[PDB]
Parts: sequence; C-alpha cells; structure tokens
Amino acid sequence: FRNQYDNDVTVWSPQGRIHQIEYAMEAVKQGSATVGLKSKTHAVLVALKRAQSELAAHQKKILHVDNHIGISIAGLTADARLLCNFMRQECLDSRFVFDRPLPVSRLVSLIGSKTQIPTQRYGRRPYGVGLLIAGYDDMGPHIFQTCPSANYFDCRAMSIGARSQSARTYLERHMSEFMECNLNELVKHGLRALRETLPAEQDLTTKNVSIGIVGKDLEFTIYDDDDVSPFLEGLEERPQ
Amino acid sequence: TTIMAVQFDGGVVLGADSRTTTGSYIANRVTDKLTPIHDRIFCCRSGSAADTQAVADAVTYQLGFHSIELNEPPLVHTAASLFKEMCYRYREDLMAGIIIAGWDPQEGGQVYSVPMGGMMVRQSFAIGGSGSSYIYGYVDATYREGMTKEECLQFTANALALAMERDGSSGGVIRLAAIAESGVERQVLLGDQIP
Amino acid sequence: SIMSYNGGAVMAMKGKNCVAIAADRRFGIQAQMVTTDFQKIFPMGDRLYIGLAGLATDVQTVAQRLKFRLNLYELKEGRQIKPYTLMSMVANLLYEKRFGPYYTEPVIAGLDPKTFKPFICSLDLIGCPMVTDDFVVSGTCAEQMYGMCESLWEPNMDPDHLFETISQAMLNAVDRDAVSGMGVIVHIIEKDKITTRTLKARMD
Amino acid sequence: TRSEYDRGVNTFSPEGRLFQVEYAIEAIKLGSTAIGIQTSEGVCLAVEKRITSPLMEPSSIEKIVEIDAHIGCAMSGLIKDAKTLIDKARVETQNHWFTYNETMTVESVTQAVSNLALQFGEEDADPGAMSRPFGVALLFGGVDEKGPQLFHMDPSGTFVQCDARAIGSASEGAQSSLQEVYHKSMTLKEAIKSSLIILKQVMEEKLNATNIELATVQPGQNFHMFTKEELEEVIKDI
Amino acid sequence: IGTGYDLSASTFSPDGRVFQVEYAMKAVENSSTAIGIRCKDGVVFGVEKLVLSKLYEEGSNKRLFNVDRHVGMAVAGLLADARSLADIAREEASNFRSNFGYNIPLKHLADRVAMYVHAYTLYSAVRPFGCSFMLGSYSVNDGAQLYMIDPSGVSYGYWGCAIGKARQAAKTEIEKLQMKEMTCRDIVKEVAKIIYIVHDEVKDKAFELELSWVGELTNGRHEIVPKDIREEAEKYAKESLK
Amino acid sequence: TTIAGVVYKDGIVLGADTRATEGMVVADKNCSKIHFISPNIYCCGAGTAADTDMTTQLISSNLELHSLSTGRLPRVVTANRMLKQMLFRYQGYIGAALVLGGVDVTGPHLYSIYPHGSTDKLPYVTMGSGSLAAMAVFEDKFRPDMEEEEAKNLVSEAIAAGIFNDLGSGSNIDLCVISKNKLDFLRPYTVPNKKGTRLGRYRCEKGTTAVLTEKITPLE
Amino acid sequence: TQNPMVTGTSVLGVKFEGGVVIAADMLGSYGSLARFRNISRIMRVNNSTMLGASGDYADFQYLKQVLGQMVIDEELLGDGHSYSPRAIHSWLTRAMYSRRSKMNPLWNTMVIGGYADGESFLGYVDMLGVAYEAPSLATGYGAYLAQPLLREVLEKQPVLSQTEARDLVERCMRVLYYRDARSYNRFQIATVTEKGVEIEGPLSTETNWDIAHMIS
Amino acid sequence: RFSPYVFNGGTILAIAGEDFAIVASDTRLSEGFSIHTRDSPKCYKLTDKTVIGCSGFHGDCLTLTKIIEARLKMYKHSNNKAMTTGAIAAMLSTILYSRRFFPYYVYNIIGGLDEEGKGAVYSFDPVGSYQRDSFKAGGSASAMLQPLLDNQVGFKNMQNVEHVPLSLDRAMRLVKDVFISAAERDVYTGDALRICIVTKEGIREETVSLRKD
Amino acid sequence: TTTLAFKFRHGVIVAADSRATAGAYIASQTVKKVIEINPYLLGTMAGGAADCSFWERLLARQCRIYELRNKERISVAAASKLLANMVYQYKGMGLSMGTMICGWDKRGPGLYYVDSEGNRISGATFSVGSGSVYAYGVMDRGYSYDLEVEQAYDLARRAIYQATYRDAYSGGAVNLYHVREDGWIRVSSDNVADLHEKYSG
Repeated sequence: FRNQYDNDVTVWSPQGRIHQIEYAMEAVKQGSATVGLKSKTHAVLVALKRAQSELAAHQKKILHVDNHIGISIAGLTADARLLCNFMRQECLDSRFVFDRPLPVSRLVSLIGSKTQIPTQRYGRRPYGVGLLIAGYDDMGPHIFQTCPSANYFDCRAMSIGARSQSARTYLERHMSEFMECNLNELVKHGLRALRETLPAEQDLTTKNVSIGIVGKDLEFTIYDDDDVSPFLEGLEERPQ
Repeated sequence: TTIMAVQFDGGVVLGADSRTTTGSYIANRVTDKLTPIHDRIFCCRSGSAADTQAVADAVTYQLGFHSIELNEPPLVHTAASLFKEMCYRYREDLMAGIIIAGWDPQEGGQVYSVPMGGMMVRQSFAIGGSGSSYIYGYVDATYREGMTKEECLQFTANALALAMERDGSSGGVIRLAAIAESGVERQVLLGDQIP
Repeated sequence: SIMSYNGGAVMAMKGKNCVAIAADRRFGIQAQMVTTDFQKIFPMGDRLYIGLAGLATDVQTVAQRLKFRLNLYELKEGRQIKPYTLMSMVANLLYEKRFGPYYTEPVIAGLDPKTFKPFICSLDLIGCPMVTDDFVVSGTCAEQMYGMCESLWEPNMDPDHLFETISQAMLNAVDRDAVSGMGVIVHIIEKDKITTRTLKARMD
Repeated sequence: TRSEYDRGVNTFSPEGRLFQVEYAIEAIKLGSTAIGIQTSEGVCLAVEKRITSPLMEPSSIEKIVEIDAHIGCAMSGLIKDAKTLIDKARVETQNHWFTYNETMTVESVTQAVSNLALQFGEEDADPGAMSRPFGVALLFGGVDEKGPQLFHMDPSGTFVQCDARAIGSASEGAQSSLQEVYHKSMTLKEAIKSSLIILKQVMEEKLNATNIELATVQPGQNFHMFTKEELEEVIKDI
Repeated sequence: IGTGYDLSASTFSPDGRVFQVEYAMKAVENSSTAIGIRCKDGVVFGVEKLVLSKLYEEGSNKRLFNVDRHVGMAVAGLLADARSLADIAREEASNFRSNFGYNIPLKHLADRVAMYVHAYTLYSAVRPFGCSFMLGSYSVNDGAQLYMIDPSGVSYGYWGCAIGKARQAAKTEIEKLQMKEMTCRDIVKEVAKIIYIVHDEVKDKAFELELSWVGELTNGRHEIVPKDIREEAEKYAKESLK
Repeated sequence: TTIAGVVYKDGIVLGADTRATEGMVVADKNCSKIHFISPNIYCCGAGTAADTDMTTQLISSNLELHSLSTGRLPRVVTANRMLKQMLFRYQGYIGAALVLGGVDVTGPHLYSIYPHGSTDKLPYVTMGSGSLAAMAVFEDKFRPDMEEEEAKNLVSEAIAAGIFNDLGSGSNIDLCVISKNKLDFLRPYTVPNKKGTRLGRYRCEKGTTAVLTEKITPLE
Repeated sequence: TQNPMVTGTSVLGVKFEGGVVIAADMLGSYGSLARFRNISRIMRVNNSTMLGASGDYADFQYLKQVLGQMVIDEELLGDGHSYSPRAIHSWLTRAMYSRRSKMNPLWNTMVIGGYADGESFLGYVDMLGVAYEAPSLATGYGAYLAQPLLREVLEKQPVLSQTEARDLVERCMRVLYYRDARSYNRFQIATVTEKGVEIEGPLSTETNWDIAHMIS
Repeated sequence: RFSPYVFNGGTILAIAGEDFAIVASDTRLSEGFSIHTRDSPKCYKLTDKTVIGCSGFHGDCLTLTKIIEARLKMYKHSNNKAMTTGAIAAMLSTILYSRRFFPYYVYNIIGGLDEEGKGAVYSFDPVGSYQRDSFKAGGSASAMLQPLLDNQVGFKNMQNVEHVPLSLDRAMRLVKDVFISAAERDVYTGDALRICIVTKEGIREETVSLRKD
Repeated sequence: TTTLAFKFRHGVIVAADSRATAGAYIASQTVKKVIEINPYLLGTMAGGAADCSFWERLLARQCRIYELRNKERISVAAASKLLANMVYQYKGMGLSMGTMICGWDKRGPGLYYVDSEGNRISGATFSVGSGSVYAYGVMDRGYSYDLEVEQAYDLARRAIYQATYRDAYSGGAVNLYHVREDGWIRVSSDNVADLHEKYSG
C-alpha cells in the first residue's frame, strides 16, 4: 500500500503532504453547511440544523462562548465541544485577568496554536472541526474560519461543510451588498445562501435553520424556531 | 566593605578594601572584592561572600556562554541584567550587593550597581558595603567630572583611605582595576602608596 | 534533655584475645520507671555485639534496620562482617538522615575475624565515628564511667582480669547515676566460648 | 484498504470518518432494545431483559438505573462500560447538589456524562482513563425546570433531545414504528401501552413479567421502577 | 524511493539521508514564494499571497509577521507551521529579553530557533517543522543581517533569498539586481517587480503583494509598508511590468 | 578545635589537633583530623565531626572518580570548587569548617572554606576555636618562601601555641607535607603531653564482683 | 518579598481636563539613607497609558519588564487593540493579588493612569490589592498629605487646568518636601494626553525660612 | 512579618421585601485612618434578579466578585440557565470553604429574587455559614443596625402591634432612615450611600450623599 | 451552642438552640443547628458553623452516593465512621468540630458523637456545646430508658429549655427532632420567651 504515508500525522508524503491532515480537512466537508456574513456593525452566523430522526431534535450548530464572541461548528461533535470548552475557559481567563473581551484575532491565533499541537506531535488526533468565528472588537465585526488543518482565514464570508460550494459561489455572486447591509438584509442573504446549499425537495423550515447574530451593541444571540420566525417572515420565497 | 567604582572617559576604575571577618575576628585580611568575570568586564562584591562568589561563577558561566555563542564579547547591560535577575530570584535569601563595572566596545566604560534587594541601576560612583555609609559625603564633596586615570587613581586612593581609617570593616590593602580598549590594568596600593 | 527522656548506660571493653561488652537493663520514661528487660546490647554476629544509647524507640528502630541491612550484606557477601565495616555501616545509617537526625548515640565492639584482634568503636548522635584502644561508654553516665575507666583501665588485660575489670568498672560507675541502673547485663565473648552473664549489683 | 484506519481511534479515513467510533456505534446493536418516550405527563423507559437462564436473579441484570430521584437511565452496550458511565453520572449529580444545592437538569446530566465520554482520545488519561471509545448508548429521561425531558446519548458523546428514541438491537425497527405511533398529546398510560406494544412487536420472545423492565418519571412522584404487580397490571391490558 | 526508511525522522537512508527533511524541502518548494532584501540601513520583506477565494478578506493569513520590535518574520510553507514557529520564536525572544535585558541579535535568535527546529527534526514522536522562514533586523550598533532557515535546520546567511516554487527562478532574476548599495527606497521597487514577475498568471493566478521592512526609516522597527509607499511600489511595478 | 595551613617554598604543611569534645566533656584524645582525599591533595576539618568526615569522603570519592576519568593528578581548584559548591548547597546547615591545601601542575595551593561556604586563597591561614592563637603565631613567627625543616618547626610551634592557648586541641600533633616529589603524613608528628603515670593500683583482682546467673555457649 | 529594603516616595496622580499628571522623586533610598538620587520611578508602558510606582524598585523593574513584554506582544500581533488603562489596572490587580496570596507579596503601592477614547483613567493598586479609579491619587505619605489637598482642590472644582494641575502637583511636592523626610529635591512629571505620554523634570524646592527667623 | 489582610470596613444592608429585595451599601473606601476614595460602591450586580454585596479586605472583595462572575459564566454556558439565588448561595459557600484554612477575609451578603418572585437575602459568615433571611446588615455597623431592624422590621420586643407586612415605599423609607442613622452614628462609615432594589421588573439603584466627616 | 440527644426505648430526640455569636455580639439568633442531611439520618452542630455545614453536606453527598451505588441505605455506624475518617485527615491544621450522628437503622436507633479531636463514641446521652453540662444534669436526673412518646416529648422540652435557659452563650429559637423507622420528624420549635412563659408556671 503506497498510502502507508497516511496512518499518523507525523509522516510526510513523498510529494510533501501530510495526508492525515488532508483527511482531517475533508472530514469537516461531511458536516452540514454553515455560512456567515458581516455588516458594517453586525456579523451573522446562520447554520442548517440537522436531526438524527424527525422524532428527535435537530443537532445544534451555533454555540455561544461569550457575550461578544460566538462560534459555529461543522464536523466531529467531540472535537468541536472540546474546542468550545477551551474557548469558554480562555475567554473567561481574559475577562478575569484583563477585564477586556478576548480579541477575535487573538482568540483565533490561540485556537491555531492549540490545534497545531495535534498536527505536529504524535498522540492527539488533529482537530477535525470547521469553526466559523464571528465577534466584535475595536475595528468592528470579524468573521474567522478555522479550517481543521490548524489554519484560519479572515473572510468576508465562508460556507464550510456539505455542498458548501453552492453557498460559496452564491456569496461570490453577491459580495457587492454585504458591507452596506443592515440586520434583515444580511440575514436574508445568508438564508438564500443556505437555500442554495439545500436541494430542491427541502426548504429552510423553522426547525431547520439556526441563526446567530453579533454586533457592536447587540450580544451574540442565537435564534430558534420561534425566534427565527420574525426573521423568516421577512424572508422571500425560493426562486424555483 | 568599601567597593567604590567610578567610570571615566575610556573606562572605569574600581577599588575595594581587603577585610573579611566572622564576628569581631578578622578571618582573612587579603580579601579581593574584584573578581574578573570576563576579559573586559569585572565586578565588585559586597555582603555575604559565599553568595557573591557563587553568583560570580554562575554569571561567569552565563556570559561565557553568550560570548562564545555570539563570537563577540558581552555588553555591560547584559551582564548587569544577569546579576539583577540572579539577585531578584534569590532576594529573599540573597544578602549581597554587587557593582558591575567594565568597558565594552558598544558604549565604553559603564558602572552598573545592584545593591541590597536588586536595583539594576547605573551611575557615576558606585560605593558599596558597610563602609559605603561614610565616604558618601566625602565623595559628594570630592566629586568632580572627568577624572583622568591618574585623577581617578587619586580619587580612589583618598576615598578608600578615608574609608580605611574611619571604618573598622575596611582593612588590609586596596585593589584597583582599569578597563579600557587597550585592555584591563589591575593595580594594588599598599604601604606608603595609600595616603 | 532528649537523652534524659529515656536514658541508658552502655560500655564496651576488650582484653587479651577476648572482648567484653556490658549494658544497662533498665527501661523507663523520663520520670517514671516501667520495666527492666530493655535490650541495649544486640548480637551482630557470633563474636559481634552492638550497644545502643538514645531514645528507646529510636534505639530499637536503628537496631532493627541495622539487622536488616546487615543480614542483607551477609547474604550478598556470604562472609562474616568485619567490625570496621560495621562501624562505617552504622555511621552511614545514622548520617543518611542528617536533617532528620535520630537522637541516638550507639556503640560497637568485636574482634577481627581472621587474626582475632579485638576491636571497639564509638558513634555519635549524628554519626561521628570514633575508635579507642582502651574503652568506650555511652548513655547518661558518660562522665563518671569515663573518669573511672581512665583511672582504672590498664592495657594488655587478661580475660579473667578483663571480666573482673569490666564488672567492677560498670558497677561502680552505675552506682554514681540514677536514671540508668537497677540491673546491668554483661556479655564477655572469647574466640572459644561465649559466657553470657549478669553481674549482681544493687537492685536500687 | 480500510484496514490501516480501523486500528486505533486517532486515525482519519480518506472520507474523514472515525472508524473506531463507528465500530463503537455499531456495538450498541449488540445490546438489548431500549425504548424511551417523552410525554407532557412524564417519560417512561421500557427495555428487554434477555434472560440467559431461569435461575438468573433478575435484579442483577440492570437495563434501567437511577442517577437521582428526579432522573432515569437506560443502557445498551457493555455492562461494565455503562457501569462506569452511571457511577460517574451519579457522582456528578451529587457534585451539583453539593456545589449549587439544587437538582441538576437532565441536559446538563447528559452534558457531564458526554464530558466523561468523548475523552478517549484525550491526553488527560495519563492517570488512567479510556484509551477506547465508550461502548454504551445512554437514554436519559426525567423531569426538570423545563418539565419532562428525555435525552439520548451516543457513545461518541453526542446528545439530542428526543421525544421517543429506541436504542439496542432493534433500534431501526423500533424507531420506525415509534415514528408513526407517536403523537404529541399522548398520555402517560397510553404512551406506556404503546411502548409495550412496540416491545411486543420487536422483542424476540413473548412479553412476561421477567421479559420487561419498566420505569416512569413524572413531575409529581420521584423515579419509580415498576414492581412485579405494577408490571403485571400494565401488561395484562396488552 | 527509500520505502521502509522514510516512515520516521530518526531513520537514516542507505545513502545516509533523512527523507523526512527532504520531504519537508519538497513541501516548501510546493509552497508560496517570498523574497527579502537587506538594504544599506535595514531589511525589507515581500510576500506573494494567493487569494484562494475573494471571500477571504484582505490581510487574511498575514505572512510577514514580526517576532520582535526590531525583528520581522517572513515564512513560506504551512500557515499552521508558520504560526507555531513564529510563536515559539516570539517566546524565545521574550525569554531572551527577560533573562538578558536587551534586544536579541538576529544571528543569535536564528541560532536558537534553528536549534529548536532541529529538536523537532531528529525525534520520532514529532515531525520537523515543514516551513522555511526569514529573519531580518537592523541594529544601529550591529548592522543588518538576513537569515533563511528551512526545515532541514540549517540557518545560513543570505544577502537576500527566496523560497517557494520559484526558488531558482527568483535566484536568476535577483542575481541581476545590484544590492549592497541602495537603501529601502530603491530596493522596494526591485522587490515589487521581482515578486510580480516570478508569479505565474496562466496558472496560480489571483495573488496580492504585501510588504514589510525594518530599519532606521522607521527607527529600526519592523512594520508593513505604509499604504502610500505601498501604492507607490505597486505603481512602479505596473509601470515596470508594462 | 584547631586547623592550620601554610605554604612553604616548595609545598604545603598541615597541622591538626586530636582532641574531640562533645558538649563540655572531651570525647577522645587522639582523633585524626588530617583527611585523605588524594595522593596529591589533603584537607583538614573542623566543626561538626560527622559532617566533616562525610563531606571529606564524598569529595574524595568524587575527586578520585574525576582523576581516574582524566588520568591526570587532580588540581586544587577543582577540589575546592566542588567542595564549596556542595557546602553552599546546604547553606550553612552543616557545621563543617574545612581548610584545603595541595599541590598541582600550577604549584602549591591552600584554600579555607568556612562552614557557611566561603573560601579564599591564602599563603597562610588557620581556623577553629583556637584559630586566634594559631593566627597570632601566623603573624608572629611565620616567614614566606621558607624551607622544609623550618616549615616543620614553624607549624609545630604554631599548633603548640594553639594547644597551650586552647582547651579543645592537643594530646597529639600530626602533620601532612605536600611536595611535587614528597608526601609525608606524619601521624603523630610529636605528642605534646603524655598522660601522667598512675601512682596507685586500684587492686581489681578476681572475685570482687558477684553475678546472678551463668550461661555457656561454645562456638567454633 | 517579606522584608522591604528599598522604598519609594509619594507618587501623585491627578486626572485633569486633557490627560493625567504623575509626579515622583528620584529618591532610591536604602531605608532613610538617600542611596540613589537619579532613579526614574515614572516610565511609560505604551503611547496611551503609563504608570509610576512606589516601593521596592526591584519588583518595579520586574513589572516594567513583564508589562513591556506584554505590550510589545500586543503591538507584535499587530491587532490594533492596545491595553486600555482598565486592562493594565485589571492585570496589576489580579497578578499582584495572586502574587501576594502565596505569601510572596509585591511591596509596591502602584499608580496607573491613562487617556483613551477621550476618557481619562486614574487607577491605584496598593501593596495589597485595594484598587479603584479616582480623580486624585497619592502614595506613601502622599495619601496623608497631598490627597487631602487634592480633595480640597477638587471638592469645589473636580476639573483642573493643565497649568492648574501642574502648579497643583508642584505645590503638593513642595509641601511634601516641607513635611516629609523621604523626598528628594527633584521630581519627574508624566503627562499622558491625547497626543501621548511625555515625561519631564526635575524641579527644586524653596523653604521660606521665615519659620527660622521668627523661631529665633 | 507580613499581614495579608488589612481592615477596610464597609456596611452591607439587605432587606428583602415581599415581592422585592432591597440591597444597600456605602461607597466609602478607607483603610485604618486614611481614606482612599469616597467613590467605590460595594454593590455588584450578578443577574437580573440577584445582586451580591461584600465587605472586608477589598482585594478579597474584588477577587470574590470576579470569581462569582466567572462561575456564573460557566453555569450559563453549561446549564444554559441562569441560576437561582440559592444556587449562588451554595456557590458562595463552596468557594469560600475552598479557601477554608486560608479564609477569604470578606463579609458577603447576597440579595435577590426567589423563583416565586419572593425576596431572598442570605447572610454569609466569612467562615462559610449561610442562612435565609429577609433582612441582614454586615461589615462595620451590623451590631447597631441589628436591633433597630429587629424592633421595627422584625417586630421584636414590641407588643400591641399588627404584624403588618413590608411595602415598597415603607421599606424604602426604612432603609433610607437606617442609613442616615448608620452614617451619623459610626465614624468608620460615611461619604456616600448606595441603595439597590431588585423586584419582578428588574433592579434599581440610587445614590445619596451623607456626612463627609 | 447546646445540643442534647438521648436514646430511649421509643427512639432518640435531638436538641438545638439557634444563637450564633462571634465573640460577644450575637451574629444571628435564627441558626438551624441540626442539619437535615438525609431523610433517615440526622446530623448535629457544634464548633465552626461553616465547618459543620460543609462536612455534613459532604457526608450527605457520600450517603446519597452509597445508597445509589449499593442500592441500600447506609448504616448510621458507617456514616459516623465515614465522618470521623474524612475529618481525621484534616486533624491538626485548624478544624473545629463536634457532632452527633443520630438515626434509626436495621440495628436499632443509633447515635454516635464525632468531633474534631477524634472521638467517634456511641452511647445513650449526648450533650455538647456551651450548655452541655446544664443539659447533662437535667437529663441524667430525668433519664429513664422507658420514656413514653408523650412523656418523652414533655421531658425533652423540659430538658432542652433548661439547657437553653441556664447558658449565657445560647438563645434564639429551639430545634427539636425525633427519629423513627420511617425517618426523622420536625416535632416543634418553641422560642425562649414563649417557653419561658410556659415553664414559669
């Protein structure tokens, strides 16, 4: 087997790749799609909730870590949850020692440092969770996407997960309004993005969508079926 | 003791007495408080002798490490920093006052003092020890700026002579060192040479 | 005053081709009297005996760890322990706890296994080794036995004379102190016989 | 060639799957069928005994246990694995009743248990812990400030609020039946009747008193495991 | 091909070579291209950053870091590797300042970071840092130095070097430039045109140029090129690239 | 306790007492204070006797290992460096006053470590409780660059003044002489005071002591 | 630090309309003895915040080294954010409280001030963690002497002019020298404003010996 | 050789009304005979129906408040629910006993709303003991506020009086008069007062000055 | 404090005042001394109030764990020994404890006294606190093993009031509990003044 080079993260391919890292990268492609948008003063995280069966609740994909910073997970439940407790502990430690919120860029930098150790050292499996980070700090809203290759990017938007290329090309079609949009406009743009991800037979129902919005004065608040109801009342109809 | 070191244009002159006692009994009257830490950086030691020698060997090792890694002699600032951190990290257990005198090509002759408790500071004259509470007025009255090597020598001779004749914790001989670009000159004053 | 907390009295003697070791039998707390069967003299061999002075329980502990380590050495080597090795061994056993010192001042005596030359040694609380060609005492009666063994001992002393000298010395020395007394055990060991006795002194 | 990735939990498939975790998941189907249903009046837990011998003491085989008087449990998988899980859950509930002196919610119960779970690939196992994924699927039900609540726990550490979930050997079929037999307004008595109906349709043998363990948790009373007479009463109707 | 020898970094080859560091070489040569040039009174850095998606914000994955106030950080390879190496280098510089009380020389920092990256090269439970990074500084009493340190662990002194898919290409067109005399003002132009000519437009398009420098022009302080000088460099590039 | 040390024209001479006291009562009159470390270096201890003994054997073993690994004769600076490092390790908790003197390829050397752990190189130095009398002689009669036999009687009268001016020293004198081709371990060098003759026999003959019981155990 | 060897003079802090003013002497005093007379007890940490100190200069240099490392890291990540004066106040409080709680206290009465986003901050953490934000602060014997004076000058007018604040701190240092023996005739003024932090000094003292002529 | 605990005084009064809790403090921050600053409130809001108030070693006060906010943060993150007043009380007891042999030198008083919209005041001994009360004063003037509140609010040692309940304005005038008395009586307190009321709608605050002397 | 708990043929009672003082000033008069740790097992109060509350809440956690693990109710003897050991490792660095472990289990109604010093002693009559001797006198004058439920209640109230009356560090309210095979019960809580009126004549 020529793929004896993908059994641990500590071996390189003959062509200079770490195939285990690439498999971890592709792992988050399995999870459900999730797209985020940010305005002049407001950043939104909208995700597509999934359920094991219709007789049970949908899997939460938007996680609250601190009043100003919020995360969205796509990938392994275990790794994402561990990253979430790590995020909460670090945000609290920052609030305790500096009395200031953890910067989005600094938080994502420590996330990268934490998740690089499994990539570099034998032992812990690489953190195979795609994280969408949306928060607020001195220069306004930020959207940070932390790829499971222990890499992160400052993005205007990103959709990570299953069939996320459709949302990616939707946002590629629709940059020109993201910067100047208000809450409702950006929310409807994100909903159209997920609807692009979602196939024809399915639609963004109340139980299907999860919306998280942060801003300058508005904390990272996550909406649910009853809470997403006013935001989806302004939503248009699917252009089918 | 009385370790007074004063810098001049071109380097620094450092002097000390030669008295070490365990109680009222003079244990050793040939004590040298000037321990060469490197080729062109020296030190002046006050307080408990064992601590001063131990930290002297430790910093000798550390700046030897640094000088051999950079292939360049250390700056006085780095050395003084090593003494500062060493003193602070043991300040609850360290009873030792160190004067870091020396010359380096980067700036020239520098006097750095780390007294009891570990102030990393620099100044013109660095007088230390139990005998440094007597000549302070004497140096302040005899302080002038820019003593040549001869004038620095006389400043040292007279100042440590007043410390010698006035204080009972300073005795024996007077040891001097002159550090410059030419190198280091070490001289000793005894007999009729001390005023 | 730690020595006075239990007390004791031991003495070691040698003669011509024989050894005599004597020890007190009293056991009692710093003020009150309890028993008279305390063992201060211990057999480290067929001709090796060690006398201990210090806290009673400290004495027993050091004796037991000594016996353990000595049987270990004897099993490792298969040979009888030559008494200078014993003195260095006991010095190490005391010293290895310098910061936690056992307030115990022991003593040893014996003979060389090959040439049958008697040897005695003295040890300090923190474990200062010391050897004498004449005599050694430890316990609470150090001054009196020291002085009267200085005034009584003679070199090259015959075995029967050795027993008589040790008996008289130990009895007339223990007549001068109270915390150690009320029965003394005397062990004379020669290369041919081991006569274990207990001289009749005062029971007071 | 999957074989290079099943060996060990810290391996990633070319499809990014955790094959060790998937094997642990499938190992749940080795356990007996457990069915829990959530109703406004409470939650009831029904399980299969799978008694190996009539000489067995039925009290020993435990498919439903009590973590606290207000909460209930159901098991499917390894007996010892679930034993450690349940002991940790009880220790955690007493930890909460110590720290906050309150009754701790079932979602937080499954949170803490899942915290003990999903820790197999964690460096904190140096003192000693799971080097392998926990091999039992957990069914948590009870009443808290949000009324009656039932949560299903996945050996991977995932949890979901489920109105009616079935775990064990017949999880697929029992879930399919519960899909159409469940209504939101179902009463406790009719819910338990439906649950025993599903067990009868699912279980490999006939339903007798020694084939089913039954549990109920309601806001009124505490955790009650159906006794022999209560089991007979609830089974004579069906 | 060495099969049976390159599964670990502690195993030599029959020819006597560790294939893990050679594979790290291969990975670096399969990475982006970064050039640096040391001027008369400072050093400058240049990064060719590919915008993989316009969705990415500008300044994302910033690659010209600064380990210390007077020390920059250019690097090519894995961004996670780059950040981890930058973090350990920053901790090393902070420890040097805490213990020795003055700025860290570039050569000494390079030696320490090379020793640390070697410590990850020769173990079996870890992997060599498959990223090549640049060290640049300007000290008024020491001078200007530049260093390239690859995952092989060798920290050699280069006047101005490049790393990436156009290593030899950038060598060919940086050799023709005369270097030792002009300062940053007359070196930023050359860096800009060099970076804009090494990049391939038919394949691996969509790149932007970011620049940084250290020297007395900012008082021995590393910082990104000012926006005015940045657009001036871009204008000289578009004029010179014709 | 008295320890003294001088450097003469060619080597080192060491003088040590033999009286060991615990409390206010002497323990032994002929203790050995000149301690064997190397066939070319020697030390004298003072203070806590057990501490001096154990530190001397420890440094001698470590220095023997050092010399055997090197194959060269050990140097005084090496021995004193390890000695002072280990003395300062305990920070005065050991009451061990030691003086170290020997000969190396660089010449004779003589160092003195106080119990707290400080040292200094001296052509002539003494320590102990009787250090006052010895150092007074050291300033009174000592001469540098001074021959071997005159070194011997110099040290002998210095230690004699120590014993006759202090209670804690005497009853023997032992000297150690270090040279590039000579090691003279004089022990005892000269007894200064022999115990007086006993005038009266206390008549310890047979039958003077009664016994309780008899028990006979043959061996060999 | 269980035995203080080197102490600090009074550190005066007043927030005026336009920034913050700190003054302290160069008296690095070994007990009562004026061991040093040219040590700058005031030194800035960043462009928008600064700090002066009293107590042992050793832990003060420990702190300026640590905080300088933190702020160089802050400007090293290049994140735009800087430690707001609230942030330095919080770090000092938690760090020195924890340092004390392990019975190794930082014997330093600490003054922290700053001018950010148009708002003036003036915090003071003591030897033991008692910290607050107030318009006027003083340390050492300053809390006894000038703090009542600053309170009097602020009770009727809490806002003070830049020249008014400068003359106020000069007069407070004057009365400090008049009534305290742990002061030197030289003080550093630190004025942190919108345009930044600036450190100046020193100035002398003049005693009206009319006390001497009518005491005779 | 060192004192880790310096006295700082303070007075924390918490009267829990019928459908509200009224929690009060004085913003005087002074040590021994020196005064640090007259503006330093001793009231700390935790959540919309729970507000902590603590007095004693001021560094211990601020560290305690930060710790309780941190524990609140984990409780909200994990249990997804804001905890009750009794939960915060047990939290305080646990955290205070966690440093039992190095005691947190602080008098803690917590006031908030119970789950039925009922007043909740928990008196906290610095050792860790806690009780449920409708009223409690602590710090430096607890001994003098206790009996007046007993006779007027607790209806103690008074007869021929209808056991009337507490009101909003009635308890408001109550607490105002009791702080006027407390400031005019004790020299260790003064320079300000802070009064906080928490009821069904939320929390309210008001500041009244007092004698400067 | 003052706690009395004596065993008889019908069961065991417990006594408790409610006065909490810090030196001279009474910290509180509404202190619940005896702790309702477990519905069938009762814990008392003495020494450090928070020490007692913490240790009894630890013991409550431990017995809940035991009854949930072994699926059987913990013995009173087991609980008393558990308290003794769990506080013993804390002996010597500042613990202040005195406590009675009272409850009825399969071996009859049990009562053991645990303390910071180290005694875990059983026995019929247990009195600890400031007014321990005052309660002991009246109880031993009135102790008979045959106290019937109503007369046991009457003599219980008599002795407990005598204890809370004769002491100077005691006062406030009174806590009284009785243990039976179905668990413990809160019998009554009579104040010092009302019970003063009742027992004056």
